[PDB]
Amino acid sequence: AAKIRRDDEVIVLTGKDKGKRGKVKNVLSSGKVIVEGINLVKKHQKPVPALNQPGGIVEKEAAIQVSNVAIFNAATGKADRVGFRFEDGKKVRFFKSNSETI
Amino acid sequence: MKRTFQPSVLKRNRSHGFRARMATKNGRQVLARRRAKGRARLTVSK
Amino acid sequence: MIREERLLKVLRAPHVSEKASTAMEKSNTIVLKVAKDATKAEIKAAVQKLFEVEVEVVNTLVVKGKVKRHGQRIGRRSDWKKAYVTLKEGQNL
Amino acid sequence: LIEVEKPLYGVEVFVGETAHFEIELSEPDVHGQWKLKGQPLTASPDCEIIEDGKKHILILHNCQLGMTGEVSFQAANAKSAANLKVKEL
Amino acid sequence: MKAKELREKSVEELNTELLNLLREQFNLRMQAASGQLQQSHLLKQVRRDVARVKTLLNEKAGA
RNA sequence: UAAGGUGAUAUGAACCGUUAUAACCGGCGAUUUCCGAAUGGGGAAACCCAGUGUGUUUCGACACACUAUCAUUAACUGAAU
RNA sequence: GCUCGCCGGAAGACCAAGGGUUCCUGUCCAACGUUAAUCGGGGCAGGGUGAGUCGACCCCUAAGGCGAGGCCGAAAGGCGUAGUCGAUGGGAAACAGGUUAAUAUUCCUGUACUUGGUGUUACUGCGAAGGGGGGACGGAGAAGGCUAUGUUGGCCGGGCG
RNA sequence: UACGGUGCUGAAGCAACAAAUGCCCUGCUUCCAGGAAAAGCCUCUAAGCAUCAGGUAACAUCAAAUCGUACCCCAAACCG
Ligand SMILES: [Mg+2]
Ligand SMILES: [Mg+2]
Ligand SMILES: [Mg+2]
Ligand SMILES: [Mg+2]
Ligand SMILES: [Mg+2]
Ligand SMILES: [Mg+2]
Ligand SMILES: [Mg+2]
Ligand SMILES: [Mg+2]
Ligand SMILES: [Mg+2]
Ligand SMILES: [Mg+2]
Ligand SMILES: [Mg+2]
Ligand SMILES: [Mg+2]
Ligand SMILES: [Mg+2]
Ligand SMILES: [Mg+2]
Ligand SMILES: [Mg+2]
Ligand SMILES: [Mg+2]
Ligand SMILES: [Mg+2]
Repeated sequence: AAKIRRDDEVIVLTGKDKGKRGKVKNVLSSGKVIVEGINLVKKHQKPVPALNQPGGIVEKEAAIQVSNVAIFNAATGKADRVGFRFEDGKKVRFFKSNSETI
Repeated sequence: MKRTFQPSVLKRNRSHGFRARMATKNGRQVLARRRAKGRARLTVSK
Repeated sequence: MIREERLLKVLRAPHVSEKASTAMEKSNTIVLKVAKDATKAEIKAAVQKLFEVEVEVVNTLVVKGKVKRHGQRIGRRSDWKKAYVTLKEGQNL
Repeated sequence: LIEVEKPLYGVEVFVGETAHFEIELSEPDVHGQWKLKGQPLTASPDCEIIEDGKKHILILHNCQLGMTGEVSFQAANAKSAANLKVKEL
Repeated sequence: MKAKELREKSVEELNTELLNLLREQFNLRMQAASGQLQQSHLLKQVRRDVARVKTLLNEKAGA
């Protein structure tokens, strides 16, 4: 299965937001994720009257790699790796290092 | 002056077409080679 | 009957296109993209049943696909059939 | 209380061209308002709305990609909805 | 929508069968082509529904 | 097996799914136009035309199935004799 | 648009063969155009080919091709009967006018015709993959009769330079 | 008329002379080098059917599918 997935809260490990937490918006089958308030790129978008868009520079979040994030433990308050155990026939994720099921 | 190619589809098909090609052991080997070569037009037909 | 109700999926789209279509509306008849294997009589039936209108006679023609675009290779469109249908009198749709 | 004898029509355009949307009502004397997917913009330099009442005609020019929605007109009690998509070059 | 009609009677099914075409499919094409049909995905199913319809009935009778 | 999916260029539209009938992978099925050994006859491959059977609370014409050749075996037929 | 000049048994007009959207309309001028290009048989988009009667398919065969069996050949194959294919020839039938930006003997108006199925009503020996007839045919030459077609007058409308 | 065109209306519409390489003529005359085939069509009957079925006519009606049909075609669209 997939370790980092859709509605999760995670903390960044590497590059320019290094240490910035945020929630995963979506997760792209390139092996990337879009996480809110983490990577911001100022796209230049033309104003459109039909769509009632003001135009000019807008701010959005680019896709970072899945390996550049790890999910935030919040019981230790640090980054933590994820494993998969079976509980009652459910393949659940669990935090390593305190072994807690998510 | 009158040059060598004087087009005519009836003759074309009758002389080089699929069925004509098919009507002779060697004509068939013609196709076989072209198939093995992976040719996109076995024999320029309709 | 003669044509199964299933096979009266021959009507494929109206060809409301060009004054050709509409100016030949304003003087009887409607025109339509219609199947490919459709048999005039076979397509009259469709227009009787569905559309529930009257139909005097139907003419057909085949449109040939324009081939276009591309650099080295080339792309061609599909052929398709035209309707031109001519309704009897109490003309509606 | 009137209706829409003639609904709109989905049309395509290559950003820059000009889209067209027509719609006839039943009673003259009125003033509706067109709106993309559902946004009431405002006839400006990129919007050409010319209606004489008894009739309503729209004329959008170089339509952007956003216009990718439907043209739903609104008037008294009538309501139309065509399809419009803005394709790039 | 499968076993929902694995048990729906050979004769009975030929009904929805037509009802997929007789109604949805023909009306949808016409309505669509004519620039109405704003929800295109209806064309995907219906077609896919008829496929199911014909998968049974074929597997129920004779096969 | 699963939290994400509706192949690629390829965005977009309209959707579908999240604890099990979303998608994806494997096993076995189903459907499988036309041409091509092509095999009902023909033919300038992807087309023309049939015989016979079936098929119609709108039982006409069209649709479908079958009909190549050779060999072996059987059965029935059967010349000059 | 007004002059000027050129073809007029063509340098006009309709096709077959061959091409295969070059047709028509909007739009663009980078590349293509031996220059410019607002224009194009060039780019992009949309439109446009309507038939019982024209033609193919179809029936019929020529040359010739293929060819169940068959005769022949080291194998491959060759030739050929019954057949079956093959038009460059035979075979039923629509004309004058109008209309589209773009088709029209196909669409529309007027006026027709061909062959089968079925029915009614009369009247009657019907009946072949068979017999016979026909279809069915050369070159040159000679006029007569006639139409297309032309010229003039009359007629009609307009002109008084 | 949006100056490309587009509508509307509408006279006479006869005679004489000339006249083809076209038609009559797949004729006619003549000559030697002696001038496709098969079907459609007409007729004849065999097996076969004899009240039937078929055949002939008048009128009525129904069927005639499918595929081609744009444009160039002594040429800037075909072979060069
Ligand atoms: Mg046609
Ligand atoms: Mg065959
Ligand atoms: Mg065969
Ligand atoms: Mg071109
Ligand atoms: Mg042009
Ligand atoms: Mg230049
Ligand atoms: Mg062009
Ligand atoms: Mg023959
Ligand atoms: Mg042999
Ligand atoms: Mg031979
Ligand atoms: Mg011929
Ligand atoms: Mg023309
Ligand atoms: Mg009778
Ligand atoms: Mg004879
Ligand atoms: Mg005369
Ligand atoms: Mg004077
Ligand atoms: Mg023409």
